[PDB]
Amino acid sequence: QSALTQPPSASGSPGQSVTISCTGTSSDVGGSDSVSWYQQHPGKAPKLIIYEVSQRPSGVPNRFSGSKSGNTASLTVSGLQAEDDADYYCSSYGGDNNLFFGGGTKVTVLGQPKAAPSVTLFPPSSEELQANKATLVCLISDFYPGAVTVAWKADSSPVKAGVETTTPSKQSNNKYAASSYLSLTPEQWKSHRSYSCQVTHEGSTVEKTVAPTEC
Amino acid sequence: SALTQPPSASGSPGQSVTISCTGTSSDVGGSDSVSWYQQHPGKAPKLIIYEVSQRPSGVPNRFSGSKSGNTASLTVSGLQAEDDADYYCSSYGGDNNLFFGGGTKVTVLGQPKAAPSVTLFPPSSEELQANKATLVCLISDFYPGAVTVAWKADSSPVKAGVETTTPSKQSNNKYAASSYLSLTPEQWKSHRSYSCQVTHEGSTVEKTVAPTECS
Ligand SMILES: C[C@H](CNNc1ccc(S(N)(=O)=O)cc1[N+](=O)[O-])c1ccccc1
Repeated sequence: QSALTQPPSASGSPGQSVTISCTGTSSDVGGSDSVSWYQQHPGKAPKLIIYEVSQRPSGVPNRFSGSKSGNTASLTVSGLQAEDDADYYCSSYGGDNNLFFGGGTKVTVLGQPKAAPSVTLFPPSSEELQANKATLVCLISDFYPGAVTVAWKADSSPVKAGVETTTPSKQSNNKYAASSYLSLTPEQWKSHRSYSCQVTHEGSTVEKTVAPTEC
Repeated sequence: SALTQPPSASGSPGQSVTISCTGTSSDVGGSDSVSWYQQHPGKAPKLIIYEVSQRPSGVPNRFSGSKSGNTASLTVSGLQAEDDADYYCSSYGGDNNLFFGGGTKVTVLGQPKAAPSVTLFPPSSEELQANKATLVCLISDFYPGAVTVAWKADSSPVKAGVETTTPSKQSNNKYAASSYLSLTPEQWKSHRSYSCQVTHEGSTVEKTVAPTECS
């Protein structure tokens, strides 16, 4: 139950280098050339970025480089990009079929670019209307940082009920996505002239409006 | 994933769960080099099985590993709260290369199971007139909070332009997420349909939409 030692955190702006260290003992990190490094985005499977102390697998940029000096392994990430913001784990085989893991280093990429959300409002789908439902979805994507507020309107009035908004999650483009959904009945949908989704990000507001279709 | 694991497995306190890890004759079926790792999310993983069946010091005998042909299995018997985690399998191959499974989210049920409500929205008029044909597949009201989403163009898997949000717990204590497929109007208009397949607790639901003559 013995952890390799890693600093809990480390940070750099885009284009900077960060080095993170992985301290063992002579019977693990010092005792052989079996040091691995893993990159993991929160809620994602890890990726192997270094094995055998220094070797990069296919598809890992030469920006990632691994080294070892006595009982300490080091990973250097040069030319920091948004995608490098993640948890980094080291591991070493020891004696006795043991695999040791470090506690993980959270690498923060400081000063990532602010981005306003792309907002798309979807009226109810023909299929859910046939199933006596008229849920609307407001898709909020491509935003940074990962905090928004949503209000809905029925015609010009605030909608106080039937609103859910998902916790924004970081997507493959390193920007946040969330959905807000309004669970209306077909009657509520058809009785109003429009519904609107208002999205606030960094004190800037985007509203979209949909209306019962004429098709 | 190079090795195939089920995305999810579940049971209540005291139940058993068996999770599979399938490869080829040249990795899983080729030698006794299957390892299992347990990760509590945002914490260091832990080796819990090596050489198919071997438990590291201080891993309890609730955990057993076996292998038949090209499929290894981890059994966790008498599930306790702390067994709630992601489980990864690995196997060496021919080049003494190391192969990884996709990971299995094992939930110890803290509430009743609930199948997702899935709604597939075709492109809105506003986004179409702005030369985007993003589809959104809304997935709500599910427990456990683990889901996998595949998209089809006609009957062909599509990988590019798929984004799925990390399931978040909503006000009714159940999970919600959305997958969005960022099509171009040409992609959308030139195919007979697109489908969203949602897998939860080993059961899959499909929704299909096709272009219309009016939005
Ligand atoms: C020891 C494991 C590592 N697992 N590795 C792994 C798992 C899944 C995938 S896959 N098939 O692409 O989904 C790929 C890999 N990989 O190494 O490339 C661990 C380390 C750190 C934190 C958590 C877990």
